Amino acid sequence: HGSTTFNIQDGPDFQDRVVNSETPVVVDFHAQWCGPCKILGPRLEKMVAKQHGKVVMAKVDIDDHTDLAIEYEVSAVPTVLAMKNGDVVDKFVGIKDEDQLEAFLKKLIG
Amino acid sequence: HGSTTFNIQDGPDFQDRVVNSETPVVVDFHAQWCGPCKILGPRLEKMVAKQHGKVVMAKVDIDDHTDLAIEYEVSAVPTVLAMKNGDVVDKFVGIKDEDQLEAFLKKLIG
Repeated sequence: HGSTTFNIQDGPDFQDRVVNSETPVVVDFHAQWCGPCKILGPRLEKMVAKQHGKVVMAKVDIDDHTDLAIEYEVSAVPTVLAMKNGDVVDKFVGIKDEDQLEAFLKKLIG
Repeated sequence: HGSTTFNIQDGPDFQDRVVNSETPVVVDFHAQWCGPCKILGPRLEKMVAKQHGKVVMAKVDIDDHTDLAIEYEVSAVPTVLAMKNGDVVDKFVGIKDEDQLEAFLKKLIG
């Protein structure tokens, strides 16, 4: 559990690493068929990594974990949710650039 | 099978019932998390049924067919591809009303 960026493995994993997270979390719902996801994912991953634990990034492949997509009412990908204390606190859909992501993260982190 | 409307189960089933179809095929990419698909899928499936074999409908659960969404560059649902002798000949994304679907089918069937 050393990495601030990680693939969600299953329901349990989500509940532990995300719902029960002591730090703010960005949840990236993505799939291999989603082109914009292929740019956004790594861009967000890099920016989260640089925060060294002030925020974590939980990646959820909606093919592998379609239940989590249903639960969180995903309607397209990429969808990124900001979560804190188990609640959804912010959300965007689609690609964002580095400036936009940086703003998103600072708002979440404080 | 006897039905003009069906679920694609796997890769071979797509080769047999779509790529090797002797009739024109409408291929409906949907997902369990997609609200609009709940409207479109049934609407289209009924209209297809009514043609009693002049066209067939291959339903593709995107999340069970990453491969096919990759191949046909499906990045959202619903997406519907019209296909004939192995190739894409028309496409739409999102819901369509009955008039629209009629036109789409007439254009494909002739």
